[PDB]
Amino acid sequence: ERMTPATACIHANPQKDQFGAAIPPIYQTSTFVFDNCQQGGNRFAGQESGYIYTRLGNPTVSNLEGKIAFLEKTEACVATSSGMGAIAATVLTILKAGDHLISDECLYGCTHALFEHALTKFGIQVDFINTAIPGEVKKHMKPNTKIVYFETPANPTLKIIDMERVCKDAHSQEGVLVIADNTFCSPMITNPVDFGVDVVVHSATKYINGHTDVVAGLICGKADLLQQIRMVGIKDITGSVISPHDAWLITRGLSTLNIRMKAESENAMKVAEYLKSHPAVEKVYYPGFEDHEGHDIAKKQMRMYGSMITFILKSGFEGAKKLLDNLKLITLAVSLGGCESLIQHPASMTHAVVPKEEREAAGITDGMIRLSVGIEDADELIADFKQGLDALL
Amino acid sequence: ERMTPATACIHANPQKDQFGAAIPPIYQTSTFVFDNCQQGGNRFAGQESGYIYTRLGNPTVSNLEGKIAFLEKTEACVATSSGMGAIAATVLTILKAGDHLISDECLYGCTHALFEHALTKFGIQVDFINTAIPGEVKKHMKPNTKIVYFETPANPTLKIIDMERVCKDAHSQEGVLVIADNTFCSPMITNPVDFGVDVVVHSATKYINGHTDVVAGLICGKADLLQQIRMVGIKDITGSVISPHDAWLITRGLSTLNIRMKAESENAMKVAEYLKSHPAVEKVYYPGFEDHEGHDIAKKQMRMYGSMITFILKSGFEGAKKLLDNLKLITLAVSLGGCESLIQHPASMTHAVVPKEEREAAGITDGMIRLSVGIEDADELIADFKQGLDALL
Amino acid sequence: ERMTPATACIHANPQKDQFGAAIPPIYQTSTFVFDNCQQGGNRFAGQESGYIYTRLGNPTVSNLEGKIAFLEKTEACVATSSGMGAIAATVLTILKAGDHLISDECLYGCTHALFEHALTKFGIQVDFINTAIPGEVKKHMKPNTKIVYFETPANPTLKIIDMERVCKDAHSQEGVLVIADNTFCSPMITNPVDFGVDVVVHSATKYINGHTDVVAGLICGKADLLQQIRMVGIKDITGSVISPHDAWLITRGLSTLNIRMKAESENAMKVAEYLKSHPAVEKVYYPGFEDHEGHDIAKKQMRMYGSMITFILKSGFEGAKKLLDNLKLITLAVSLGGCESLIQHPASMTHAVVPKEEREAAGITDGMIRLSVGIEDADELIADFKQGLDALL
Amino acid sequence: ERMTPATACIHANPQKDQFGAAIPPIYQTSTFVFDNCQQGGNRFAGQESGYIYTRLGNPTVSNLEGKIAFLEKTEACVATSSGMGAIAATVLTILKAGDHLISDECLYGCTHALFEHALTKFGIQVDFINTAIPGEVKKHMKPNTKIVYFETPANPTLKIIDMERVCKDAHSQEGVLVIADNTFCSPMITNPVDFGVDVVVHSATKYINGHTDVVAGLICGKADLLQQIRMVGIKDITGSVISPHDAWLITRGLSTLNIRMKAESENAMKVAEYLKSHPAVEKVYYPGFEDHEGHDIAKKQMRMYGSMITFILKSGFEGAKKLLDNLKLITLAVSLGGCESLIQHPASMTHAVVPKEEREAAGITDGMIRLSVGIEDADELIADFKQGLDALL
Repeated sequence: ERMTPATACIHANPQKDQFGAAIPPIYQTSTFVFDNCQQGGNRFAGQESGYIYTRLGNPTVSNLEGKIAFLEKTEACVATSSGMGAIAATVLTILKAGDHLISDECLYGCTHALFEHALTKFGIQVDFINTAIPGEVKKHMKPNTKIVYFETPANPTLKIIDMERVCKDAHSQEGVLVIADNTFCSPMITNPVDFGVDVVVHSATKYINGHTDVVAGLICGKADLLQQIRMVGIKDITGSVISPHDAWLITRGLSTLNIRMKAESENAMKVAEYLKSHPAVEKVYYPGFEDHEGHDIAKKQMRMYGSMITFILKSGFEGAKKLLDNLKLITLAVSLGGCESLIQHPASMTHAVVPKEEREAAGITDGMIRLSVGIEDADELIADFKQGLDALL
Repeated sequence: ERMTPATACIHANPQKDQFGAAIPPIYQTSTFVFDNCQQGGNRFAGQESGYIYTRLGNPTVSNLEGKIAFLEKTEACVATSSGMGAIAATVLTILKAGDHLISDECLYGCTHALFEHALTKFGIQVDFINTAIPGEVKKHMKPNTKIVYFETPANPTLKIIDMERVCKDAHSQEGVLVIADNTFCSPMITNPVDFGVDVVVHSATKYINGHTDVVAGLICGKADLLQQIRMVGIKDITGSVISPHDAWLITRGLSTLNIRMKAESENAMKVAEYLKSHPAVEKVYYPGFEDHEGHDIAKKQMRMYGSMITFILKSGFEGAKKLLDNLKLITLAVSLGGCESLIQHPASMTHAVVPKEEREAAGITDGMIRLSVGIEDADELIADFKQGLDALL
Repeated sequence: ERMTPATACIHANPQKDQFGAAIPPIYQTSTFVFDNCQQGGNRFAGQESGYIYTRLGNPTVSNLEGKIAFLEKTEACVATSSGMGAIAATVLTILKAGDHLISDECLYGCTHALFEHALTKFGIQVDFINTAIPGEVKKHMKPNTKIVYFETPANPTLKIIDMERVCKDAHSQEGVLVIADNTFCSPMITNPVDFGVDVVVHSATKYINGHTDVVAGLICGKADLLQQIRMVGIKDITGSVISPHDAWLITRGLSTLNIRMKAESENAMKVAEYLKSHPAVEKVYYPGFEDHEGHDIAKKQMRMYGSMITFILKSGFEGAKKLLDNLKLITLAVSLGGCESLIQHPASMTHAVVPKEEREAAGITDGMIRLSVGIEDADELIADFKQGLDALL
Repeated sequence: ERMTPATACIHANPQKDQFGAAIPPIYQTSTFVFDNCQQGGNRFAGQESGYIYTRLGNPTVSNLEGKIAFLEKTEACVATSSGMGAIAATVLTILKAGDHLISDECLYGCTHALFEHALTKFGIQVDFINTAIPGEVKKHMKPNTKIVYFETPANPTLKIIDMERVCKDAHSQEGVLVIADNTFCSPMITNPVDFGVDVVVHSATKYINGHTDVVAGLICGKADLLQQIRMVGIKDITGSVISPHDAWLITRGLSTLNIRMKAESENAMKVAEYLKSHPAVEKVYYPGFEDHEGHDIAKKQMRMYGSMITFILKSGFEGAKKLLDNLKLITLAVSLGGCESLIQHPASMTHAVVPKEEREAAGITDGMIRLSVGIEDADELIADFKQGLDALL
């Protein structure tokens, strides 16, 4: 049997340091010395291994990358200095003016604007559609279609998308790449390549680093395509070069990934169920609910049902502000996936950049509240919510 | 009188830390806690100051930014996670399919690829010209021209370009931006806005950090434009987000920037003079030489002549490899601007990515060597060249 | 009710950062600016709060300190740059030539040397006894006795020591301090002040940081005593000043301390049971065994039974080397308490500094192996032991 | 010729990393993996090279150490987590109850209390005398004398001590070790072993790191004595283990040591001379003054006259507070040796811990002001002083 995920977030891609450091050292160096001119020109030509310069590759960054590639069961991984840089380095390597991209319409807010406003201006065409309806991706393909893109569960309604059926329709013509943002599951919950996906991206900012102190992105997929994302999309187009220091912080955060993912998913099931029972609460979205739309597809794709919860209060937006301003243990902030529980209001904060219409066409409402459950004691978490929620009743 | 450069690289844009920390702390945090929901919505809407999320701004990175904006005399500065990222976020926010771009043909290798290959698949038109020749700029101006771009001295030949002349030609038409990559000078030798330039970019991986351990970029210019570059170039298109830990290190490196540039320049003039006298060397390009073409222009534009030297051996390619393989003190690696002296072979190494005819048209021959002098003892530096060179003869 | 341990390792001693940073910043500053001379003189005289100089206190190190003091229920905590430094600063502030010290003979190797060799050249008297035997403490008490010291479970045999009994004997005379090294439990399994202990020390290089990349110590106890240890032990005698960067990393590591200790313990009980059943093993010392001597005491004193296991092979010294040289998943190195499982041979490695008769009197034989279980998959851990062990037979 | 100091703060003790990192990586690891049991027991026995555990030694820390050892022309160097830890690890390895220590009476304030109050309590005898008078060390020796200790120039009056004459008297009986704290000169200004000293210590906090963000100490001297300071004074007594991260910050700061020392010494000569001419100023102490006491000995021992200045205003202590509170570029804080200029009042701040009598017996007055000149533009520095000083007249 393959190393388990639990063992592998600590031991996959073992490094060999010359002094036998238990924890591989930090390669904070912009540049690497050649033994001679012929070796440097050989590396430059892609004909000899070894390092050259940190925008092109770095040993600490490669350690993280081979550990992520193993956990995602992909041939290679390229690390970048933010989830947006991973998204952008991948699609601006693959696309040129005249190509076509299809995307799910419920996306993180900044992915939506990269697709809607920048790819648009570089002559690329995009469709935003609900990729969860059976058949919509095939109805929107054209000869020139190159990428189909989605996030599941989606940020932030937690909509579920049947990846395998999206793939089957996208690969029904040649030359189409399916890209899935797996930030909200992490590689402990889902491996998108299992279902036909070609490329898997992450905001490592969230669960993978898990400690709210690093911004970073990851690209996982085949070696030859990622070699072109490295030499074109990283080298030249985005310049999104992860600091070797932050890469070594994310390997450190990775090694408790499996224990954090289980504990956050167990705490989140308790909290979502508590919330769903409270009288001030109207509606709770959580992929583990049997009444969730796409539950059954979520169960086939997800090993655990995650730590994201989204819910709506019967007091709407003003109720939301009150709950939120009065919480004491839960933290008001954007981002998600850390050890501590965070909460925010997506229409005034993360999805504010997307025009209301476009929000609501996707299902983003003005009363939604988005919660990312940490590893605090579940009863204290429920109790912070009880006190905030009782105050609205 | 303005705070001098030598004081300002330590004291411009002073911080106010609540504990009075002498060295402002490292914000190695991905996100920021709102006091209440309103403040959150306000910050997102640009109505209230404060921090939100490290892809969008962070106090350690603002400190470095305001210190560089002061030193380049610009209203603002945006820091990035590589010099390519500063260039790309800059030109990808400005241009859109259909615009036109004029650049100096002699550029860093990687920028030339971005501009020849990337830009052009995005529907941008590009021409590479000699902006150092009177009239070439105005003759290539087109109605859709948006950027005129160049480096002086140029990488790797050290060509001098008359900034003031290029700017008056580019700005003879409305709506053009002149962008100068000021890496090789640093804000201590040149402030390109003094000459009419509108946007100044840097690879802060070179002299500004000065310690060869950080890869980062900087963008300097008007608040208006740089707010657009921060919300579009950085936030969505490149995702080139600097690590706060690396920003702090650059800030640190920045504080010796004045004494390192003077000491590097002093050393360089001695080493350049020594190379010039040596019978194995055909040519030495240095901006301080009296005969260096554009020496009066170099003199009006540079407070110091820099630590870059480029030279060509009479034995060409095979003599350059021999000399670079027997150097014992000067270090063989790409990059430049560190405390230690570095050297490389442009044609096979930093510019091997440029089709040979383009290198040749810009004067990059295969007998050419590029040297960045650091702060070792100038007599030990000359002695390394003496033994290596005498072994050639 | 008190904030639970599981919440408090993330939220006790909350910080107030001026920008609302989610993760309080790294004060990597040696010194602090006074607003005026008076405030400077006031701070130095203890009349005004604030910071002066990182040998004397730093906000990142106070944050870690107050979080540990909360978790051990002590009024204060002083962090140091190694577990030895916490022990030394502690006992060197208390004692003076002429005092007497009583310690458990089974100690970490290095503490035993400090106490047998260092203390005694300084004119301190020391006796090493079995504090686990009823009456030994009171029988060695002397009028000049100042400290009674011990570790439970002990390093490396896992002897349990009845804290409550040792404290009532030591405190039957006035003026004695009981000091417990709580490293092997961590504040999540045991709070030794609950039992009458007066001073709790840790090697935070072990479970509290939990990631094997930091060497640091902690001292926990009354404000009075620890103010003396900070101004004398730390400031003048040891100079064991923690790096703010390493403090911040420990804080970071601390936030998973609860889920790592539970997961380590769960794993350990399975691995200990497996070793116990194996025909090549003569004996397994684990605190959770029903037959483990002092299992009722271990049970009153520990919330979990820990991840330390010590075992003796029926083949002695030569069988221990063979097994430790063919282990593929468990890592051979000294130290313990990390996410990865570590193992070593006490007699030739952590305790080889102890004259052999003293090791032997404390039960350290040469067939003994010490194991610290981490958070890998328990079935892969047992399978490594199975192949290594079966190769012995 | 030996590598010059200028070249050697960058290139002495060159490291060989397996990937040819231009800047050796950071070994942030508590622990090192053995290839087998026999290798670990061999290292533990001092019979085989390689690493074991970071309290005992670490490759990044060793890089700094060999670079300091080369610049101080000593066989070895041991790095510690504060200057006090270096002082204390050296003298608590060498001394035992019954020994005798002679020290100069003008010392940093915390060295004075370690000698006066802690060594005293561990049965060691100490004499505080003025070691600058010809003959005083010999008059105070006894059979049991083991160490003679001093700082020159002294902190903070800048008193000069003729090291060679102190050595000649201390080595006039066998078994005596001369220890000189060379913090205020740095190895660019003085090598104390030139004059007969056996052991040289530093607060690396000051000039050597040079960037006010690291607390650390260094011990330089023979290999066999430093091997005992490592295995006893570091391992066991002080536990003063430098973080490998801060050691790599101090190597980074080291590489501009020679350019910073020259620039701070040139700026300090200008500033001291300016101060000496101002009408509100009464007395200025600067080793470069020809009327300094011990000038001629300072000239033989010091290559440059340093950046420390101490001066007294005719308005005494209240004048001091006013000047200081009104300075704008100079920073009010303790510590010294950074890139930025710092200033403080030694009797209410650094030497307040020493009883007035003892201060003044040494020459510390209540009007002294102690300044450590950075690398700002000298005219702006003089101008900040002019504006503060004119306000007193």
